[PDB]
Amino acid sequence: KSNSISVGEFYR
Amino acid sequence: KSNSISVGEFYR
Amino acid sequence: GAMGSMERASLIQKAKLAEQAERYEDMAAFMKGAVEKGEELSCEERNLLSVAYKNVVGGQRAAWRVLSSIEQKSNEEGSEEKGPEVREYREKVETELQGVCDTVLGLLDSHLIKEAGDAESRVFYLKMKGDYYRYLAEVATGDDKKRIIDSARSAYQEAMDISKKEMPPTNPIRLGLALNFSVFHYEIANSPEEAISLAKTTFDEAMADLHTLSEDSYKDSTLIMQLLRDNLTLWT
Amino acid sequence: GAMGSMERASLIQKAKLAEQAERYEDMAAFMKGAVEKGEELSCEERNLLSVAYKNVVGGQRAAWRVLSSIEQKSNEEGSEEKGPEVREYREKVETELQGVCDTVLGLLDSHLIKEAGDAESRVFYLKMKGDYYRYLAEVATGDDKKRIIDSARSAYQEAMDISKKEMPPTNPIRLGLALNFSVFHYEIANSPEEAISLAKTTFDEAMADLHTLSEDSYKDSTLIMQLLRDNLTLWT
Ligand SMILES: [Ca+2]
Ligand SMILES: [Ca+2]
Ligand SMILES: [Ca+2]
Ligand SMILES: [Ca+2]
Ligand SMILES: [Cl-]
Ligand SMILES: [Cl-]
Ligand code: NA
Ligand code: NA
Repeated sequence: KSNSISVGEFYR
Repeated sequence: KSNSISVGEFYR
Repeated sequence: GAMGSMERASLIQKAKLAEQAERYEDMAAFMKGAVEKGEELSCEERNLLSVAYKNVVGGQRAAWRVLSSIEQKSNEEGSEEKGPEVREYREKVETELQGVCDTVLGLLDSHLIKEAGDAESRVFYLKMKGDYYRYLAEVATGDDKKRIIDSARSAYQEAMDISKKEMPPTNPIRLGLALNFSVFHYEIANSPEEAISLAKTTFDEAMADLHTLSEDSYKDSTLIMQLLRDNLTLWT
Repeated sequence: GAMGSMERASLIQKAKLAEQAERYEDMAAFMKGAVEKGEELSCEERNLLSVAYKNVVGGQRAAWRVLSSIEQKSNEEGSEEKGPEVREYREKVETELQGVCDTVLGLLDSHLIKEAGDAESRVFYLKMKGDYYRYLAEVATGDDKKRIIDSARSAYQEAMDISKKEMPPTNPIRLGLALNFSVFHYEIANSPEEAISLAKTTFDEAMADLHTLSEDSYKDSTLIMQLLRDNLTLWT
């Protein structure tokens, strides 16, 4: 699986 | 927390 | 029930799929459906029922402890008043937890326990009854706390009496029952000395019976014995 | 809606409590309630909405992948026929996943995106729209797979156009958008070369802008840049 990101998760 | 166990979890 | 139209065998198959997917709420609903077909459960089916509800209630208990800790801190002097929201949300999680426990206890009462005649099934279900009353006791604060605690104690005690008469001291059901009853004594009943004595006696009697076991049974029994030892290390 | 009677501020407070308790389904329901109050969301509130639904849909996607793999194995030659249960349960999880995506897309369409004028809010919501169409595309197989893919592409592309005009190359929203659009190209659109080119160009342009940043912003930006590099290592 490629790495994705949730901006909220990154900040929170 | 003290250690407890579920018999199903132990087997499964 | 929403599972009333599904075949018993299909519910069991799907419970196993849900387990592989770590979908424990689904797993519990499938196993509840299977119980409600009215037939007795095999050993594997009992394990599936136990795994499913243990994971569901385990998530609820962990969340309840987080919320209860936040609530307690909000009630210390010097704490800024934040309104009713912490209590309301702790109450919401608590009510859902109580609902899951009541669901499990209801399945045991209608009618798993009354039809369970063999020691392995009867002890298993009575241990579960003790466990789910114990989870109710963890959150109880009102006029029924004492009665909830006594219900847990009674179920554990009947399970202990049967297990001592009918099972060898290394039997994993007997060992797990003794482990959990010891936790009941330590965490619920304010009886740490009883907890320590039970864990020690259970461990020593199992140790003396290990020589009778195959390699695979030896591994099963020693794994649970290590949990008794882990508690004794925490408690002493 | 069941949250219609709760104060907006109370819903946000409870979403934060749910986050601490890892009760992400509750967190999402609270944030949906807050969105439905009709006011725009602050930066922190947008992050709470994103965290909540990412965790809910993440559990569903992980379960769907387990079930889809089991289903594919059951359709290989030599596999014993086990009936419709695997497909039925995969379909159940898939339908619930689609429902969550439709819920998020509905919140963005009614009316978060149309009221979002600042680059930081508009790019955030359009990235979310791309992400949730991408999750729909992961499970799509019918006559609308192409249209779902184009909906994801379109949302990502509008977000990219705004982000390139209005934000610095190190902005974490811009970086996370480029990361996820690159994953879209690699995993959904059968365009690994576009995925690699986007990840490389995004990384290099951010690198050249790091000198303008404070220590705290530098840490934020380099964390996401490492994810681009991690993908480039996987892909090349
Ligand atoms: Ca039948
Ligand atoms: Ca003593
Ligand atoms: Ca209001
Ligand atoms: Ca090439
Ligand atoms: Cl609440
Ligand atoms: Cl199903
Ligand atoms: Na009983
Ligand atoms: Na749009």
